[PDB]
Amino acid sequence: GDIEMTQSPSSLSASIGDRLTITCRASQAIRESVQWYQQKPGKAPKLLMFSTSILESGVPSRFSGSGFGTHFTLTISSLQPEDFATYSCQQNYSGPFTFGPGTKVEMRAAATVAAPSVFIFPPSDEQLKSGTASVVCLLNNFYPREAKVQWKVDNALQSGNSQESVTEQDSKDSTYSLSSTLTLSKADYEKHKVYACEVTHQGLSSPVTKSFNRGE
Amino acid sequence: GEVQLVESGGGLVQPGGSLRLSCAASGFTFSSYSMTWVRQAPGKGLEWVSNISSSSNTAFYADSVKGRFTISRDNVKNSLYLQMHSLRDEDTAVYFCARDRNGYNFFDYWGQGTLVTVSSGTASTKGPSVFPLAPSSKSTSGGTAALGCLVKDYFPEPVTVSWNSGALTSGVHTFPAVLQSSGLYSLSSVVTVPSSSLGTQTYICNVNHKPSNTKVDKKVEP
Ligand SMILES: *[C@@H]1O[C@H](CO)[C@@H](O[C@@H]2O[C@H](CO)[C@@H](O[C@@H]3O[C@H](CO[C@H]4O[C@H](CO[C@H]5O[C@H](CO)[C@@H](O)[C@H](O)[C@@H]5O)[C@@H](O)[C@H](O)[C@@H]4O)[C@@H](O)[C@H](O)[C@@H]3O)[C@H](O)[C@H]2NC(C)=O)[C@H](O)[C@H]1NC(C)=O
Ligand SMILES: *[C@@H]1O[C@H](CO)[C@@H](O[C@@H]2O[C@H](CO)[C@@H](O[C@@H]3O[C@H](CO)[C@@H](O)[C@H](O)[C@@H]3O)[C@H](O)[C@H]2NC(C)=O)[C@H](O)[C@H]1NC(C)=O
Repeated sequence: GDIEMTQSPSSLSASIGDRLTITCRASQAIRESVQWYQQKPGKAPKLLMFSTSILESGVPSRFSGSGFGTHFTLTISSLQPEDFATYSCQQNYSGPFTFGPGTKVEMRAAATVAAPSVFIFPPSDEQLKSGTASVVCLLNNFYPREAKVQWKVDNALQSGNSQESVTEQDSKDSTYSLSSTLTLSKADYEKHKVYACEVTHQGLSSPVTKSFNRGE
Repeated sequence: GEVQLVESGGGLVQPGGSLRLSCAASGFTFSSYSMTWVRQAPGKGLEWVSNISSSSNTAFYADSVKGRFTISRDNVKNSLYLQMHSLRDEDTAVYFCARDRNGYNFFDYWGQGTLVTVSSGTASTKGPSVFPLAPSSKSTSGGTAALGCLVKDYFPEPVTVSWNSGALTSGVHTFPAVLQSSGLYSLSSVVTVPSSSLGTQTYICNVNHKPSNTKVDKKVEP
């Protein structure tokens, strides 16, 4: 008996300045009882539009909504950097007030190749005192996303002792950043001298190595 | 005052356990509005959980939580509450406090949410250690210097990081958490600043791990 809201597609890529069209379907007719929310990671959901077509106060006029019955549409006339986000519809018509699963609008970046700036951070003295050594390699503001980090300790390729994470794409220049951490026990850390982060990326003609010598 | 909703209380709970969430409202006359709790579980969309009338004279519940959850409000202290009992795996979610615009069951102001983690696994609540990532000759190029904080070995999620109490936002990258083989999370947050600035400016990373009541302000020096 509950009204199911569905959305298509579940994600899409689009370029800044383009017109964007995303749709929301109700499993039953609900007249104009549809809302749109914008969701960005870690941020409060934001009401954009209610009763299908009424802009919430302060929402830019490039946003508009249309539809009736079981088919509804959110339109952005000229996509802006702040518009990359997840959009969810919601019916207030009946019963359990249900939301669509959300459509994520992502960048179709036509962006220049940009090699990462590569930086390396030895363990802090406070961490070493606790018996562990984390070495951090930072790849800053690169495009495209594919980047390979290899850790080398006295030129021996490491495996299994590192983790990495990449940021969300930057909506203003399409770049990514990547943090890789190599973690050793302090005892193991002190058995070696050269700690190196070796980076492969389309923007580099050969791998770049960033290194330090322990305690120098 | 501007309209603000701030949820709190989320953290680790064992299946069958209990947890109470709170939502502090300000910037509007709280007692005039109906209020809702909405949640978002991993792999699911937003889900209406419960609502309460402005006078608290009526309260309704989603079928999945009825008889386990209780919504209530304090119209004098301007707070909304959600008491959860007999918690289940599928109650793991970010929980949002939201204001009903006109009583029409859609919501114009939301909080940023509080994360409830139901776990029968082995990891227990642990606050992070915060270590500096000091700027050096190995983290500078082209007149700019990278520095940061390593936020290691915490559970459950989440950690938030600001810089200089939120006054430093440009050039900040706070990375998504990674899951360690220990079952604990780690993350790092970095910022790029002028190399010329390092002698006069102070850079403090403000780390909040609310599930363990851990709050650390780490000054990062060259
Ligand atoms: C789901 O949500 C819809 C709203 O999206 C609910 O529908 C409303 O239901 C209420 C019932 O109480 C109706 O209230 C009646 O409104 C009469 C006046 O209607 C006219 O004015 C409205 C307000 O206009 C101002 O605000 C709008 C923005 O919303 C501006 O665009 C205008 O320019 C004005 O500034 C108009 O929206 C409306 O179309 C009319 O022109 C009033 O005289 C009555 O006494 C009564 O209060 C309300 O009209 C409905 N609104 C709509 C848009 O349909 C629905 O109930 C919700 N369902 C559930 C289950 O909650
Ligand atoms: C909080 O949650 C409850 C539960 O969904 C909401 O109650 C519902 O309110 C709507 C509108 O006020 C009711 O719709 C009406 O139903 C009758 C049929 O009895 C119909 O003839 C009317 O024209 C109208 O459609 C709905 O019945 C009611 N549901 C229940 C179970 O009582 C409530 O609106 C939510 N919000 C607030 C602010 O309380």
